[PDB]
Amino acid sequence: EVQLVETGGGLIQPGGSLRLSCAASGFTVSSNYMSWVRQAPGKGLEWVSVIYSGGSTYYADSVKGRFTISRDNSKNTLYLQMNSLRAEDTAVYYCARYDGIYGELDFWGQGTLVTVSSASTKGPSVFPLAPSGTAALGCLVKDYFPEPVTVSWNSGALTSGVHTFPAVLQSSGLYSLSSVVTVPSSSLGTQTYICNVNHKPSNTKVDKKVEPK
Amino acid sequence: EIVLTQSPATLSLSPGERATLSCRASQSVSSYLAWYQQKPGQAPRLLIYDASNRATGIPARFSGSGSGTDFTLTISSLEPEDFAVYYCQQRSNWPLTFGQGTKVEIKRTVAAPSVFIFPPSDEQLKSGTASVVCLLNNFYPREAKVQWKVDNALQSGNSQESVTEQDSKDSTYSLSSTLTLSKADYEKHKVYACEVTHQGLSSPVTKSFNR
Repeated sequence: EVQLVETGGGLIQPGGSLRLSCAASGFTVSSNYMSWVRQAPGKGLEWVSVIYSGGSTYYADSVKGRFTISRDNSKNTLYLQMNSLRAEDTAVYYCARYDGIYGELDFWGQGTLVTVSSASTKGPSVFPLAPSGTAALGCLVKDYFPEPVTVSWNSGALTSGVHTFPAVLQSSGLYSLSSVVTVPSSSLGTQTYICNVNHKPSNTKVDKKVEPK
Repeated sequence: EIVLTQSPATLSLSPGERATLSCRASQSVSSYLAWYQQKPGQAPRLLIYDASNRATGIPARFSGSGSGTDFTLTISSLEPEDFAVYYCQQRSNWPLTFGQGTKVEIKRTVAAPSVFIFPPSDEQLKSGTASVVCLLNNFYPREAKVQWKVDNALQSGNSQESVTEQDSKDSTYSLSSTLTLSKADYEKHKVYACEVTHQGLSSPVTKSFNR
């Protein structure tokens, strides 16, 4: 069972550097051709760097001279060390296995978002969306930078029938979002509904109980 | 170094229909061409390698074919969960090039929205800002007109909407319109109306509340 975990993603200043880790399972990094693939928000997939079995390294002309792809044979972890970062480098980064002949990129990391901006981190406000046969209730995650926020309900228990909307960029320069979840009206009295908003960039982790008004 | 020209850019088809996706190369790539499926907010998922060969785990409905410059991905009978973007890619000469993708939408039957309205919270009123959120829930098609009226007066340039990605189960969209106004503006007026026009409605629906 191949599993590719990724770490390192987040907010960096333009001009800055950032390292990403891709811990492997089920195969050997050293002998395989490995790749970094990135995807800018709302755009297609761009290949970044390949590292051959023989140690040869090839890069896209965009990252050439700034990025180093390197393998740690012993740890099984794989790395992408980035330098001279620009807004154009903002993207979700993917580690994936490249086949030399004509084969496959069979497995993929879950991906890790990298935001290149000089704007300071801001934690969100979490306001309740008050429910008043069927009840709609949610939480409003307002004024935060940058993305993402992870909105769950009841510590990942209430996963069914949830709509957490894609975030809009307000003129202010801060993102805002709402997360709704339709529930049986009979369970208003018994079952309490709490949204859990986690925002790693500001280390914010708000729990908010939503009750009918 | 060879650019790929995927076609069409978007495909909208109903469950049970055959879907045909094309990838055209400016320069031969013989048979070196791959196919991936990407859903909203997820890693890509390989489908086909070497133009014609289905990758491990990939269900029967997906298939590939072609050699030279013209290539083809087919989904024999579409499923509600096939809502995704689909990528072609070549690995003959350097640098490796991906295609721009084909967006596939699932074309279900007309579903009218359920409309809710949400007065700004007491917590929020302390800050001096007032968000009024209107919700259009589980509707199809995507096209929906939302109108804000405050004391029967049209609002303009103080609203932002976002739409969820298609529901992989019933293929419907939901829509969130947030009206943003000052604490003081919210208390000078009384009635907060959200009017919705949709194909699924025989007439526009207005949801409203008193402050």
